[PDB]
Amino acid sequence: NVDQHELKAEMIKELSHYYDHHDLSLFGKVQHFVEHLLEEKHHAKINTSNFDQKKLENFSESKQISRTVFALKKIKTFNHDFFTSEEEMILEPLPLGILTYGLKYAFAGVDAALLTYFWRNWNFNVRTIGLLGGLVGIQMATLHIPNLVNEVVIQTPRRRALAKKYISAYGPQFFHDIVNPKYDIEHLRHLQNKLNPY
Amino acid sequence: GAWNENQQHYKYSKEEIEAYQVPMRIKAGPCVDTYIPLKKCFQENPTSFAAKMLDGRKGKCAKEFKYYNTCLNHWQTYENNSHVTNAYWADTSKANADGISNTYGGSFRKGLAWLN
Amino acid sequence: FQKYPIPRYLHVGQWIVNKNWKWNTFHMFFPTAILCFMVWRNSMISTAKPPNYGEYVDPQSPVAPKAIKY
Amino acid sequence: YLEPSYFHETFGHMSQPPKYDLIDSNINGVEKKLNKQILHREHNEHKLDGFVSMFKGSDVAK
Amino acid sequence: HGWDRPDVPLSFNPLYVHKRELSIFDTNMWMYDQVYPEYVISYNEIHLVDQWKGLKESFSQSAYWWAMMAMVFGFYFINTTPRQLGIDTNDLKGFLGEYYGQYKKRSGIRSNFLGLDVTGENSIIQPNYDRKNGIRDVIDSLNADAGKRKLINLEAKNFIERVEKECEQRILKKG
Amino acid sequence: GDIRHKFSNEITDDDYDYQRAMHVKPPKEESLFQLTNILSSVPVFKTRFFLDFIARNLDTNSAVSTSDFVAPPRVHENSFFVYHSRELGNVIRKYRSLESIVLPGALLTFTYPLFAAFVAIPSYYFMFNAKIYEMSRRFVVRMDVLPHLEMISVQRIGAFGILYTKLHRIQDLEYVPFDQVKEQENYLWAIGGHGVDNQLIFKDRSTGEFFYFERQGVWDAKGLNHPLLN
Ligand SMILES: Nc1ncnc2c1ncn2[C@@H]1O[C@H](COP(=O)(O)OP(=O)(O)O)[C@@H](O)[C@H]1O
Repeated sequence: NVDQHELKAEMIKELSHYYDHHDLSLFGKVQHFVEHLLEEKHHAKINTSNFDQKKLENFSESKQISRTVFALKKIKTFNHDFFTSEEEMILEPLPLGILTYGLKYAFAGVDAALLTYFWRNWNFNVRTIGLLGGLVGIQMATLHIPNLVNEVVIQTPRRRALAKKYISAYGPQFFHDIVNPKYDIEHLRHLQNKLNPY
Repeated sequence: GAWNENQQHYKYSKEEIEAYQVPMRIKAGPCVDTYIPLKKCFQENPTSFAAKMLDGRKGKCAKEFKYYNTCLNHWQTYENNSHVTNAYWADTSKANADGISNTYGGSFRKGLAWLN
Repeated sequence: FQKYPIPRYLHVGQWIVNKNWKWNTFHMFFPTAILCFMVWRNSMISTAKPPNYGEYVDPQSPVAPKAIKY
Repeated sequence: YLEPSYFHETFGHMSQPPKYDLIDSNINGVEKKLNKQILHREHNEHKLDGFVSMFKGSDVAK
Repeated sequence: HGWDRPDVPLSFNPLYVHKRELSIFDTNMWMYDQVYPEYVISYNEIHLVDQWKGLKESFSQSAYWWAMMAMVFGFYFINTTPRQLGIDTNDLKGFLGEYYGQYKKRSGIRSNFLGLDVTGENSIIQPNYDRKNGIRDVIDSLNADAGKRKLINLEAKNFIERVEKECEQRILKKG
Repeated sequence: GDIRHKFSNEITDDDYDYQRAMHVKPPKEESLFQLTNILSSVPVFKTRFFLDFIARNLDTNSAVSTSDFVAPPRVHENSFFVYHSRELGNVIRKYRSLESIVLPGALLTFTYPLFAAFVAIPSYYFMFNAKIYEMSRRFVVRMDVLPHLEMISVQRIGAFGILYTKLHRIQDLEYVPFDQVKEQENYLWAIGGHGVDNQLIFKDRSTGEFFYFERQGVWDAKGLNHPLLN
């Protein structure tokens, strides 16, 4: 059979506008075009044979747990039937809550009120523009902070516990072999999770 | 393999389906096989109306819920033709050029208001 | 509306209040409850309910509807 | 809050809050970059395979 | 409170002295009552004179609302495309299949079970196996819509297969 | 005539404090969570920088009214100011300036400007023009009397929030009766005839121009009591 990577790349190129191009505004399309160049390079074929691996003996206990968590994330990306609902939730970020949505909405409302005060009073100056830009940057940084705080505080203990449970169940050698770039995703999709009752 | 096929891929007899008290609306659809395990788990695992309407992953009935979700998505996409509909909505020119669906494209008028 | 005199000879129920309403209510509730229980038993004597969940009607049983044999 | 599809209809689908796991930093090195590229390719191929299945999965039931 | 209001005055139900002869020409045309007898029917729109005049005025006034409805319908029809709705395509043997089966059964044209030589045609409500009217046209339209939807889905699947084959060939053609 | 003191268990005035959120009452006490209490308690507000920012931001003291008689700037050399809009004109100008941003902002931010137009067209035709657009069109923001040309120099608002002044013949001015202009502009006078005095409206007969003055506008007695304006 032909290379699945090349076939999928050609199909995606043909049907990207049929699956990923949505109807948006003028500025929306402009931003989407800016992001398209800014989008990372998705190479269908990846030269993974150039990697030089290191033994798990070099890694520490928390390092091995992190490697197992990374392998679990890679499997969840590849093998969608490996973990249970609770394990999948543990391995992924928590949903955005009322506090986060309200913070975003309050930042948007404050910006809207400031813009109304500016335009209605025609109070547009260099100082006002700089203050608005700084406020926008600070709001973006703070919105990224709540996600970071929630993700870290929640997942890191949960991820560590889940990895430690899976480390004893599967093995650090299996986890490192999954972390090794030489693994095949085709077999990784057909691999069975020993903790899956099915 | 099939979207409507259950994880174990077994066909339920009419006697079992009537014993499962599956809704006639579900029986009309082609996703009965997956809905059988989900219904069995839900009957075996009682959840309140607030619980079911509030639980996102459907609680314990998770794998059957995912299988039924896939089957129902396939059924609702096929019965509404929403796949080709969204395809033509994404790009009327591309769909007309590719000849994906002659019948769908021959009466495809996006409308002046909807971006002409 | 402001209450107005009504004929004592007239058998009217216009704003009629009985001081001994408690005993009358108790008496009209208890025997009525007994009669209702008897009627409920009589009605439940002949009842039809859908078959229980997980129970399938085997067509060979006489409980399944029958056909007139010509 | 739980049914914002009404807001998604009249006001459109606005910008959601930044939702990301940010868990790929568990390891370091070019292996991490290769894994990120593999994950991006996996997401793209998952989209393509979903399109292919939803296009061909109409004849599964007859 | 503050005033010992007397009993309700008897004037609250004044007695009507019939000043006009209730001619038999209007029998039951007036609801008779010892206090405030009334007409049998009420016309609170007495500003409208007659039934023909009232109908003309109502039809004149309803034109604005009819035009508003027409404007709404036009705004909807000039900004929307036909949708894809119909009977459940996966189930052809139900409401649709049963109709064709009954039309192919025609059991109402069989002989009597006891040899009475009387068929369903021998009745005021007699079976007719060749009606082809009423809801039959709607059933045919629903079947046509279901067939069109199924053909659209099949054509979409075939076109997707053709696209995949062309992509595979082009990837193979380059070598 | 309350008899609340007679009975002990009767509802007291101190209990009826949650009703202040819906029933307006004269101040009896300032709450701990009150904004005034928060301002007067926190030492952060006692800093000099906060006071300096408060004294040097928002509205300025110069633009605040200080007299019962005011004189606007002179449009020309020999003209005489007569009437001037104070707040209604400013609000109308702000509303007309909204289209200077919303129209481009929506054009660059709406996925379906065609849908936006198909929606707003009846809104202007049936609901907006008769409310705001035509009212501002007939609005007289400033009116002075130029004696050299014996004309009236009137500056009024324009669609995109602009200002435009024109000179009209005083002999072309006629008193417009509200009854004479009632029915033909019924919805215009119904929905948006509230802000202008229907008892005082003028008309330039040369081009059929309708001049409307705000019911709260400022009129100068010296200009009104002039030989040109009788
Ligand atoms: N028996 C009747 N014959 C004709 N018209 C009647 C009769 N009874 C009532 N009406 C109509 O009902 C209306 C009410 O009459 P009524 O109020 O009793 O007279 P008045 O207004 O002099 O007190 C009258 O205008 C009359 O035309």
